[PDB]
Amino acid sequence: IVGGYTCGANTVPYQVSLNSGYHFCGGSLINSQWVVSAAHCYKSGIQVRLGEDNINVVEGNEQFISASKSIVHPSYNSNTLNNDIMLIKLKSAASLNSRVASISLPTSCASAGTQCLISGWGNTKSSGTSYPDVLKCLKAPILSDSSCKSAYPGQITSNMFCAGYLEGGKDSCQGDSGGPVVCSGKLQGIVSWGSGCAQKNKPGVYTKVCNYVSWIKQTIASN
Ligand SMILES: N=C(N)c1cccc(C[C@H](NS(=O)(=O)c2ccc3ccccc3c2)C(=O)N2CCCC[C@@H]2C(=O)O)c1
Ligand SMILES: [Ca+2]
Repeated sequence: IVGGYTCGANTVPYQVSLNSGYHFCGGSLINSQWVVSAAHCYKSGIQVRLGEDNINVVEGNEQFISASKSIVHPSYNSNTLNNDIMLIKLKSAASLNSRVASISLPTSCASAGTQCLISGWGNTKSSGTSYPDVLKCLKAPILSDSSCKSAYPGQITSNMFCAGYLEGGKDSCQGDSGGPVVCSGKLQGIVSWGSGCAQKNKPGVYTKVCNYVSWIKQTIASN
């Protein structure tokens, strides 16, 4: 997260870190046994880490659970990043408490102007590299479809939405991928992609979760 603030230990209880010997992507806990992330984060041998703050130190509120099955969206296109969503099932259910809680799926799509909370352990520099060990947070409004499409000519599909600042300086970044974009207390987006990080006129592009609610519910109910 570029230009954000330190969330504070366990203040984003639904945030998960996907670990494969190291953190490589974020994710959101939607229920005691299912996590939602970005399809471009797909990898085998994923361990889901819940209750995380400092990912390099065992602080006492963690739950390390291996994934038993990963399901990348049937229509995921790696070249365009269209349908960049993936479901991961935990081998065992997580113990939900105040510090580890699931985030609700939206019942409707959030509108432009809505303020959202974006979080992750990704790079904090727009130019250069510095990965934080504690979770970073960023408040950012959903941008209109017009500004989004104008910022990225011919790359925005009906399953993506821009959120951030056209001025730059504040944005998600490499390592935040798969992470949550919560608006109105529901999961509205998933950190997907962007041109660079915190660049002017190049806001972050997120997977529009409301379009996938049926797919999610159906898959969870039969797997
Ligand atoms: N600006 C943002 N809000 C943002 C959000 C998430 C990730 C990134 C970093 C990166 N932005 S980038 O400018 O480095 C970039 C963008 C598109 C690309 C397409 C093909 C190959 C490399 C690409 C690199 C990126 O979009 N991706 C997602 C898809 C794969 C590679 C890389 C990642 O590991 O997360 C930026
Ligand atoms: Ca830890």
